[PDB]
Amino acid sequence: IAAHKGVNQAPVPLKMERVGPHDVHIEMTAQITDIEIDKGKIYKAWTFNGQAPGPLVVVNEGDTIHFTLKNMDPVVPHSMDFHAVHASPSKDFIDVMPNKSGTFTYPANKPGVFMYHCGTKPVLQHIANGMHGVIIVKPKNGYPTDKEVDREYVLIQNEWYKYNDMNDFQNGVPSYVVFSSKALKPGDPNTNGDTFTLKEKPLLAKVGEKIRLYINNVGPNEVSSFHVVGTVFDDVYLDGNPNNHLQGMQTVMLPASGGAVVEFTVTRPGTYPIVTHQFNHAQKGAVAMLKVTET
Amino acid sequence: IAAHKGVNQAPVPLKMERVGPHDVHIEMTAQITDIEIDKGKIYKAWTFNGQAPGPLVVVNEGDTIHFTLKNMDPVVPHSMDFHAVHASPSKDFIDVMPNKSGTFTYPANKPGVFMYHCGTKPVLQHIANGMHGVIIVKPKNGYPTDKEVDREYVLIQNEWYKYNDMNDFQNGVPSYVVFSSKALKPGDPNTNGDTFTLKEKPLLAKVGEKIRLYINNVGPNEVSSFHVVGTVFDDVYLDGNPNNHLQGMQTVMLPASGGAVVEFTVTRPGTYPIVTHQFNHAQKGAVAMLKVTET
Amino acid sequence: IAAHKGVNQAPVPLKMERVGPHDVHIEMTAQITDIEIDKGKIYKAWTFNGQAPGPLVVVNEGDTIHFTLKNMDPVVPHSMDFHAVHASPSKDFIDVMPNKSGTFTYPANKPGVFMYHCGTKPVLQHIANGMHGVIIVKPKNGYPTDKEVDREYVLIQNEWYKYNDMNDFQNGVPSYVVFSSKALKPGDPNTNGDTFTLKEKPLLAKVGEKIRLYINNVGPNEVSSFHVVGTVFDDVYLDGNPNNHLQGMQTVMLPASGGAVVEFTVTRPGTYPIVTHQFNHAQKGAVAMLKVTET
Ligand SMILES: [Cu+2]
Ligand SMILES: [Cu+2]
Ligand SMILES: [Cu+2]
Ligand SMILES: [Cu+2]
Ligand SMILES: [Cu+2]
Ligand SMILES: [Cu+2]
Ligand SMILES: [Cu+2]
Ligand SMILES: [Cu+2]
Ligand SMILES: [Cu+2]
Ligand SMILES: [Cu+2]
Ligand SMILES: [Cu+2]
Ligand SMILES: [Cu+2]
Ligand SMILES: [Cu+2]
Ligand SMILES: [Cu+2]
Ligand SMILES: [Cu+2]
Ligand SMILES: [Cu+2]
Ligand SMILES: [Cu+2]
Ligand SMILES: [Cu+2]
Ligand SMILES: [Cu+2]
Ligand SMILES: [Cu+2]
Ligand SMILES: [Cu+2]
Repeated sequence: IAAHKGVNQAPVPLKMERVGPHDVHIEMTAQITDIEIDKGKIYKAWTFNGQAPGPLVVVNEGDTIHFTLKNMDPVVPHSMDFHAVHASPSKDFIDVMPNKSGTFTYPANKPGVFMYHCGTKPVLQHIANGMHGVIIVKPKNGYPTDKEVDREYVLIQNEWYKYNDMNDFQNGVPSYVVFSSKALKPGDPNTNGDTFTLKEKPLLAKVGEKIRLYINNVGPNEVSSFHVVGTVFDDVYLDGNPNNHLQGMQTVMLPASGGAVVEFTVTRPGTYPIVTHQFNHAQKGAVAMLKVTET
Repeated sequence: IAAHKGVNQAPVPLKMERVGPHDVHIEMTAQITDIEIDKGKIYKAWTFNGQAPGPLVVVNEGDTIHFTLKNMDPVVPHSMDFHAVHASPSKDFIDVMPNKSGTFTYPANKPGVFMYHCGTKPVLQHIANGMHGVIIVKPKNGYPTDKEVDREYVLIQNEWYKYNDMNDFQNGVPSYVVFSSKALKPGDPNTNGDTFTLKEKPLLAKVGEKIRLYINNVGPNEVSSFHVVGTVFDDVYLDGNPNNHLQGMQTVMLPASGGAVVEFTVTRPGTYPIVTHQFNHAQKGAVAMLKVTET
Repeated sequence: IAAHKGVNQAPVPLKMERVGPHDVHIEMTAQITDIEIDKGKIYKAWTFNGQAPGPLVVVNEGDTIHFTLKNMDPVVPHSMDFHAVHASPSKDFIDVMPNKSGTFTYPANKPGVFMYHCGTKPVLQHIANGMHGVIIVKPKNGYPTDKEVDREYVLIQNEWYKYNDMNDFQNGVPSYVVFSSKALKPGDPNTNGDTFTLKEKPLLAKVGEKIRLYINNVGPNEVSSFHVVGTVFDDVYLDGNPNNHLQGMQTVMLPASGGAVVEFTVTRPGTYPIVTHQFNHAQKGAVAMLKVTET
């Protein structure tokens, strides 16, 4: 796209504020930003806020979201679809033109770990170019295992293809498959989908802790066979809904856009890989690390 | 196949009648019929009754099915495998030769949303050429959420490949991935697996309704990441068995041949896309529409 | 690999002995062994004990495993990762050099049907070349349906690619997809992952029996849509954990490394195919047979 040549829009922070007991404002941008997806490989991603996946959003069950999208793309329209919400797609997930803003309002009344993404046709193109993310909706009454959890992180799986190549997006294998982590609390890492960051700078934990991961596989195209090496999931909540409670799973099947909350114990010091167990995808990048120490 | 050149057998209605409190007769054909799978693209499908997927069958839990297949194919044998039934494959799912009929009898004692398909070797060929469908077995005691449902439809996912090309069937990506709808009540649409019909003539609903979809992914080869844009599934019953009850799922993973009953609320007027969230497949056809109006 | 040319190490029996009420010794080899994966097609597999998948391991919930790997490979290091265990990957799943042995100790405190595999980088290579298997951990309190089961077998799904070809492992479709069976009791068959053995020498059962299968899809790369023709699963326990109990499933979705216990009734004499319902994979080998007779 001629109007994207040389464009690299600096990342913009997510803006969010609570405006009532059950109402929250969220302001995001659509922007074109160079991301290093593998060592030496730059992808001029289509993004929310200059991150791919986009920034984490966390709301409470029952919150209405008043969402604004500021489109900084010079030429392509963009939009937003939150899987958390009940909305009219053809009224509420509509396009925002270049250099314009749009505000849409909709309720999040289901707890869980939801995908969000651009909804502009062709949706495959917009998702594959980087316009995906996660929204977490925290359950009003928690999870039954909350009191057991010592530490928590967010992980997101996505794929990358040949740049802006619809034939490859539709017909080709992924070039890379990757994990990212998005911060829940100060000090947590906040990364983009690349093949290396979470190997070189592992997530951290302490021996004996029960870890919770909020996970989502945004695709665009693959399913995920999510596994943590050296442990078994004690508890799994499919899509993050507390009712969908499995126990003692080695591996969690996630559809494309599929989420879960998973909990596991790390019993011994060491480095614990986190993979999709579709090992072609692991080989193409989808291995993160969790470094477990005595402190 | 030389004996299929120029052959286009007009669709024949499904014949079904109840013959006792727990016994039903079903009569289907195997036939060769031209279907427009994408605009301008004709596939000379191998079909049941001139539809691909085939006609919907609905029986009650505990019904014995007395099934007749009339093979109108001039040269290829065909057969029938209902996933609903307990049967001897090597006695009851056997071939019916060209211009012959065969009758087989077997019980449907499990509720759910089951695939049916031709079982003639090579099964991949027969399924990929169009010989798939769904049988619904209604549970004796219903679903716990029945009283909440306002409207219901059947949707089926399938893929199409290069015509009668076993190399492509085994080794290639799908050319198209598609939804169809099959009628449960008079006035419901009844369509074939194509890339366009359910976009141009959306399924219809009213604002505020709870919708039930009976769904099955017949493959042959892909899994499905089933999602309705702008809502969350309130309730999911895997394979349509009332015991396999999930809640608040954004997306339902369906294996090949996998079914479900899913229920969701449409809260606002508008058009709601229905997708597999493996967006390469969505781009290749697998997007249906649900138009929601005030009336 | 020059040092594998002409190498064909005869299979070595698994060695296992109980050494306390809650402690077991297991001794396995890593070895290079020619396996006929399809008629006329030899793969010089990387194996545990000269089988691919490797030998079955069965322990009780709460057993600590004291595992020794004897590496008979002349040049490549190997390792062992049991998905059943809680362990430090970077201390306990480490490499054993050529012509050396290593012993690692770790507890199996979760019931189920777990993958095991070599964990040596690149893990894709080691798994794809044949270094996979299953460990079953029997639940302390059984499954609620135990008293109903008449007969049981183990089945494992794996794929085979072009020989030792990392490009194909990462980017290519499988050449073959296959089932194997591993013995639980004397007289049970014990086979390797090939396209033919379980078709020519079917698993055996009697009319009217309830059959339990312990199943795992080891991949490396594909998910599995597990189905038995002519029946419906009465009960399914995901990953073999008794809590993850589904009923009346036609088809069980297994992620890569995913397991289950499945139970079904064979009501009529005959031969019942067992498939992954991703029929491209079935066509490439993944069809086993269960021959059901009056005796
Ligand atoms: Cu309030
Ligand atoms: Cu507001
Ligand atoms: Cu966009
Ligand atoms: Cu979506
Ligand atoms: Cu792929
Ligand atoms: Cu703790
Ligand atoms: Cu664990
Ligand atoms: Cu009766
Ligand atoms: Cu009759
Ligand atoms: Cu046929
Ligand atoms: Cu089938
Ligand atoms: Cu495909
Ligand atoms: Cu209503
Ligand atoms: Cu909803
Ligand atoms: Cu004891
Ligand atoms: Cu010992
Ligand atoms: Cu190895
Ligand atoms: Cu593993
Ligand atoms: Cu494949
Ligand atoms: Cu019995
Ligand atoms: Cu059955």
